[PDB]
Amino acid sequence: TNFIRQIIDEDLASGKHTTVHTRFPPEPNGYLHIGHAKSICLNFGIAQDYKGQCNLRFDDTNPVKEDIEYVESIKNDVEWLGFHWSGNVRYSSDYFDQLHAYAIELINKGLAYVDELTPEQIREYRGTLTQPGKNSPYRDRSVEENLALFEKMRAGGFEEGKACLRAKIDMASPFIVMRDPVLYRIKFAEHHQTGNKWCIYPMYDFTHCISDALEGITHSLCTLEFQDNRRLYDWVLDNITIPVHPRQYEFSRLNLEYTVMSKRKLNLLVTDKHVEGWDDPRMPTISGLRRRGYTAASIREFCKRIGVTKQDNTIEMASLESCIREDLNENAPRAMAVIDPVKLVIENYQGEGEMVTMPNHPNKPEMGSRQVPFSGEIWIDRADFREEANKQYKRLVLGKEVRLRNAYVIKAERVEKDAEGNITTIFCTYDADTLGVIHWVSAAHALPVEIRLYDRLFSVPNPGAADDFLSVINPESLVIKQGFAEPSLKDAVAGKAFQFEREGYFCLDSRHSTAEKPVFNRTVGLRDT
RNA sequence: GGGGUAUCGCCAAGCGGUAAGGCACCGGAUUCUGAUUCCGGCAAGCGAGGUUCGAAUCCUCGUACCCCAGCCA
Ligand SMILES: NC(=O)CC[C@H](N)C(=O)NS(=O)(=O)OC[C@H]1O[C@@H](n2cnc3c(N)ncnc32)[C@H](O)[C@@H]1O
Repeated sequence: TNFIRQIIDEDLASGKHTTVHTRFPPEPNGYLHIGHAKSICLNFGIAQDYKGQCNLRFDDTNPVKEDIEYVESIKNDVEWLGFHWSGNVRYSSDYFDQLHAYAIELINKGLAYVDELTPEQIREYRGTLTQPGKNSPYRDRSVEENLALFEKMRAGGFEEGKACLRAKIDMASPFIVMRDPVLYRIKFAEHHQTGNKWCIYPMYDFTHCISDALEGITHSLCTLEFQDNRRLYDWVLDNITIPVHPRQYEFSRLNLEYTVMSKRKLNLLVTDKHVEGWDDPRMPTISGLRRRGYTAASIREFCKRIGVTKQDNTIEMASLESCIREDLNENAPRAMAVIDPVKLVIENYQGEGEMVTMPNHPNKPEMGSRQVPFSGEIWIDRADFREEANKQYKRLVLGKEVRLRNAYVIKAERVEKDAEGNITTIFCTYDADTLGVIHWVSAAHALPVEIRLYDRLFSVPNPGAADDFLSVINPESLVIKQGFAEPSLKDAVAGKAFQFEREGYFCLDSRHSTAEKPVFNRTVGLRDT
């Protein structure tokens, strides 16, 4: 429950509404991100929980900012998250003729006029946060003139910026949005849905309430920046001949630490090429989170966990991570991979290897077991061998043994180095029937793999607030390693994620991995303390 | 000027009745993943008054922060 669901209850009880009808209206000017997922779970979850409906509407009022690429993706991510919208997908542009007819009703009613103040002029006349605005000299034209002037605008008779339709409200309002807001402006730009049938486009404030009203939205849910705009939303509906009046409720938008959640900044990372694309695994987009290895289910739990309030907030990465870990910890099958490999030779082992039975999920036998090859020339992670160590360092020491994962207890008794004194091979001896701990990979049956270790995109908790957010990008957000995975991973499918024991949850990077060079994405590492 | 928000490190309940839950964090028990699971601990309600038997929940005075001067959304 949240303040909005409590409002909905009250409405239902009082009898103000018998059903609920919400909507998610993203402008198609970028890809969806985790914040949108908060708005999606909210609007679609509420709908289904109350057995109501929720529309997907593309608020496409600004042609020069949108693209058909984005609409195809948005539907995609909405469905991927697990939600279904009511009826066909809606577009604000589906109401372009209705909006126009309404502008004419306002004009006829005397509440709108065609203003000819330049774009700089309008701002000069607008007033300030503490100084009232002033009426334009064109404010008092006749209904007849406004009707003709507006049509002139519609027919392409005016150059861009040369005219616009404004609402005749109150230029001294303490609410800046009520100081004769613009309803329509001239843009000779082709629209992704209506082509070039229109040269004048409606503004958000005029478009949003009418679309909602027409669709029968019972609760228009949006973020806090639109708190001031509500006054205009109610004005527009109070002043046109329309049968319903959806009510608006605002909540705080999600902010996630170490990341930027704004289409404009996410666009820049994409445009300047500082990430592979909108779907780069380090991106906070739904597609990036997906490519990274997140489950639509873990994102929904995330939204369920963070809540819906009016308090501004900034969630920590730890919280999101807890969600995906909680999912993959139970569902992911274990496997063996080595990110940094140092050769280890068990001179005590004779033969060309053998096979060892390995569990697919330690704490869950039902997931089955697999047969993995063992031998005397394996691979281990460098961090596992230390010539020296305290009572706590549990791995391999140059005068001690350790349990090779799902296999034998071995004991390092020598080592060998190269020029820089870097070790190249560790010589050990194994025990007969020996079946800390360490994962491994037999060098003979080792699938060469490209591992991708991701990290926070930015090096500061609040990159948005930085002077130039791009200069604070983390140079280690991605660190590509060549390692070795046990041969079973040979059949990894870009879709499932396995747990690389003692390392993290990886998923076949569904973007670069060829049949020859598999590329794996590290979704999230394990909790390490 | 106006609109909003002020609870534990981060979120977030409680809506006059005597402070939930999650994440983080500090311990302990398990464990062939220093993981998991597992129990145990953890603070708190902007200041100042004011009504009340009693408020985090009501009221006033402040204070702090956030949003609004796109022919963006
Ligand atoms: N009255 C409204 O809802 C305004 C819709 C407007 N077209 C819009 O803001 N376009 S948008 O594409 O930028 O966003 C669409 C909706 O996504 C949600 N949203 C966007 N960013 C969000 C964030 N960081 N946290 C939570 N919710 C967020 C809002 O409901 C937004 O309206």
